[PDB]
Amino acid sequence: MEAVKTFNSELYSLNDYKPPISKAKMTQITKAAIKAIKFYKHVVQSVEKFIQKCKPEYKVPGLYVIDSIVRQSRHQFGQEKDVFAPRFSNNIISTFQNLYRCPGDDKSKIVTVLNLWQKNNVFKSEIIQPLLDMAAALEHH
Amino acid sequence: PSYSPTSP
Repeated sequence: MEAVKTFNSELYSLNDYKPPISKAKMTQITKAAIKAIKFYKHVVQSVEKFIQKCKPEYKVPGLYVIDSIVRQSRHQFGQEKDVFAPRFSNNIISTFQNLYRCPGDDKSKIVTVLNLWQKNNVFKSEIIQPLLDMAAALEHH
Repeated sequence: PSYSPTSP
């Protein structure tokens, strides 16, 4: 799993840093994911696995990994050619259920990303709206 | 310098 293993290493290395995660570290993780593009399904799986299992403090950094990977891929391969956003979209409800287990004050950070994704057409609005609704529902509960 | 979703 050479390319995937090197990606898993970069992803897991988040556990060795206290958030906020640096630009430099996010770039390293992102470059590893792009290099492993042949195995993009496995990369998406590893990110989702990480988000599912990580400590609450790493939920938002896990989302920043998705954002960073998706935006780099769109830049590098073309917006319509990017394989990562459509693949991340498949289990995105599950993913955000897990992300919303973050500390209370980190919920706003998730919404900021969602609003940027909508604004910049990173993901389809149809996909984004239930994710935003989920934020709001937890705010009332 | 920490990662931000707003920056290129």
